[PDB]
Amino acid sequence: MSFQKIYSPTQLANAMKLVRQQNGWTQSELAKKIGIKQATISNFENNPDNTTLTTFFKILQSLELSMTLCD
Amino acid sequence: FQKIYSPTQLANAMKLVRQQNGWTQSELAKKIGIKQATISNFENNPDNTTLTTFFKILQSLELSMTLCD
Amino acid sequence: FQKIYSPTQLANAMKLVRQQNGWTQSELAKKIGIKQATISNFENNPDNTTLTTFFKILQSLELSMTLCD
Amino acid sequence: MMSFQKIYSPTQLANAMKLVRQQNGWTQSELAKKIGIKQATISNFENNPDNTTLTTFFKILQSLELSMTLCD
DNA sequence: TTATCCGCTTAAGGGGATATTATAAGTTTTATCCTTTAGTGAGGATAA
DNA sequence: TTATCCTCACTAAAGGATAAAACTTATAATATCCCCTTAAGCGGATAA
Repeated sequence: MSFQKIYSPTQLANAMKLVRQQNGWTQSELAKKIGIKQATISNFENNPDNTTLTTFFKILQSLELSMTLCD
Repeated sequence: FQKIYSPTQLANAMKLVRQQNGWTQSELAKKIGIKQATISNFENNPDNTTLTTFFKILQSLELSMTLCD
Repeated sequence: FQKIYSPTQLANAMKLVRQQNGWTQSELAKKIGIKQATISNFENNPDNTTLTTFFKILQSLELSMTLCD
Repeated sequence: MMSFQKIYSPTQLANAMKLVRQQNGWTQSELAKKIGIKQATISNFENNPDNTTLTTFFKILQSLELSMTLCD
């Protein structure tokens, strides 16, 4: 499937936006599906540096994926 | 490592590892030049922590975060 | 009943009790399972007697011992 | 908050004193030194009082600065 | 579809450093072990 | 009735020390705290 190492929010957001794109999902439907505003999703994607982890583990849900750490 | 689904557990994993390596909050708060009271609030109240500090902390422990299903 | 401060004063004391109550050392002994002789030493020579026995014959004269300041 | 019931066993009496000893902040060693006996003896008293001798009992009762009486 | 935008309530991060704790030591306070002698205390029992 | 002896298995207590456990400091380490400046995210929602 697809795993690479992410080391930064500007690197990590890239991949997530790619996932949503690929499954052809629109921001408007992830937001009205997890309970956050469309804006939230857009600000996240273009402004990853300062977003709350609740949002980040909340979007993974939307994208139907999870995460693990590794050395 | 197992799978992480919420900020809280995400902080336990990184905590659990910080202890295993016998590292202290102070010796790792200077390796990334960050506030000692930040690594603290992080482990206890990670829910609203910035993703920048998160990654500065992650690389502090010499590991790397990864997406999956 | 005044305060006692020696194994002797403590013995004369309890004996005077056994005496006034028509009891004998040979009978007091039966009821609490101790050698009649043992009671004879308790009164005549209490210094090396044993607290157990001490509270065996005590509870035998159906009495108790409370501390005092 | 300050009063004593009636002691019926050799343990009850033993622990009753171990309590007065501590409530006064006295170590088994200074009491022992006072009355010329070993601390090793004060020790076995609060622990294994069944076989202890009255001599010792009144020796500690005294140093602890107490006395006793008989009850009905 | 999505990057943008005023108002408005709630909070992390960089500063600077301290209440607050969980650990190492550091010793007190107790409990135990050795050897010997001596006296219970239980069996059984008998003077006076 | 009660004080005493005789044999025996058992241990207090005292002399001489010391393991093992309870409380006290050291002292590093994790959580808190005040103040500023700053961005988040929800609301209703609109330009591109």
